[PDB]
Amino acid sequence: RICYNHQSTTRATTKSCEENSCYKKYWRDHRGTIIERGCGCPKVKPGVGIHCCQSDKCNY
Repeated sequence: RICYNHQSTTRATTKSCEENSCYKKYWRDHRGTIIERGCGCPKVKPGVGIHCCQSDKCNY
């Protein structure tokens, strides 16, 4: 699988992973949202939002 692995406000990077799934984590606190991404589809803890998706470079 090929997937995005840049967080918020960082140069667009991709990695490869073995997983079939890939994800975007997202949360916000101050005057901007912290988005982070990776491969697979793990469960996260409340307040910290998520979405996972099942196709290469979906997780922008």
